[PDB]
Amino acid sequence: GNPWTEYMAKYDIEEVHGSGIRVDLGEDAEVAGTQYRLPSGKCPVFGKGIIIENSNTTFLTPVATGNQYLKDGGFAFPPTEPLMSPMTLDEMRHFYKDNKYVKNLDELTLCSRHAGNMIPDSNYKYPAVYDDKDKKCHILYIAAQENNGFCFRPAKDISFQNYTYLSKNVVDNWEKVCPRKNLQNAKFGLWVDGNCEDIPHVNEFPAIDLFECNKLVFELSASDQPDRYKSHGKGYNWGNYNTETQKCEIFNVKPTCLINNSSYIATTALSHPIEVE
Amino acid sequence: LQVDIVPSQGEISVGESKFFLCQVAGMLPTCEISWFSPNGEKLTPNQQRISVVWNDDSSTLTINANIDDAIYKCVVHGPQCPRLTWSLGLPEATVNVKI
Ligand code: NA
Repeated sequence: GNPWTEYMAKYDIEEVHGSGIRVDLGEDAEVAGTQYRLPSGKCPVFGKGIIIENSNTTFLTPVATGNQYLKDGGFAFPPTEPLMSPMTLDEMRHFYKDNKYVKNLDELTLCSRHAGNMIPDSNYKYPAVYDDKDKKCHILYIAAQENNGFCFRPAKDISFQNYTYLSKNVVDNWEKVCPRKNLQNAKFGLWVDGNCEDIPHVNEFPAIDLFECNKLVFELSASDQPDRYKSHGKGYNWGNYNTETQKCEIFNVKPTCLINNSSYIATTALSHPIEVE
Repeated sequence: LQVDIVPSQGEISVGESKFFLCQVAGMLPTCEISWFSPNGEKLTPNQQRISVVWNDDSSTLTINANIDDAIYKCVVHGPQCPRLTWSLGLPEATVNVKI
């Protein structure tokens, strides 16, 4: 019937990711009688970071400690001896040199596993952020992602393009089952009776380039921010960007095929905001 | 980091003896537990009627039960110890003793 099933599996975000994208708080965890909500998305969120409003401290700054002021710290794990975070890729592969099930993981999966290896037994597996520029893994002591209404929000700012936000459940085979690259000269579509038809209803936002389109799709993607709030991956996670009309055509149903159109680039809320293939 | 006084409810009867443990989940090697009486004096393991008992990540208050013995606060603090809990809360717990 549909030849695109295997190729398009990775874009069934509700199945392969299964949690919020903009705000990922898809699992519950009990710790000494206290209930917590933790990110649980199985895919990496490329280009996502956290903006702390009305401060000048990056969210990757370690959390405030000792006498430091609260607003001089960030979301990251605090210093330890030996230093557990931030830890480089090479430092990680060496630190786990004797673990055969970890030492050769993908850098992102390795960062995820490392962040969930701070308590030996303990159900609190931190999320993490991986920086491809410094090849650095930052364990996030703070799993919160939005507090608009000490105020912060998630975002795909241009300066975050090399950051990847990782939940504790990121899969080792993400490169095969999760979206990353954007699709040049291709347009998401729905397969029907042997033909790839256009998405029958989209929401058009203006966007000057692919990056702004992806950032829009991210802003509108599945979100778990306040089961009643668990999105489970449902949302406006897909976008077809027309480069000639500069239109980000956003939609919220899983695509099932591709249309060849030299004017379009296919993107998702999880995809990298710039890279294309 | 998370701090909880295991007998969250402080409800004692005169002449009784009470044990209030302060447990810390996610204890970091740079953190330290400290109990404080309602007056505000830092209790120490010197074994007066009311004292404490250490463990790597937990300190057990030991309150006896005078009608004037009553809110005790446990605090986790340290130079590299986080100033916030996992829930962006203050790293302290409180138990109100009612005789
Ligand atoms: Na094909």
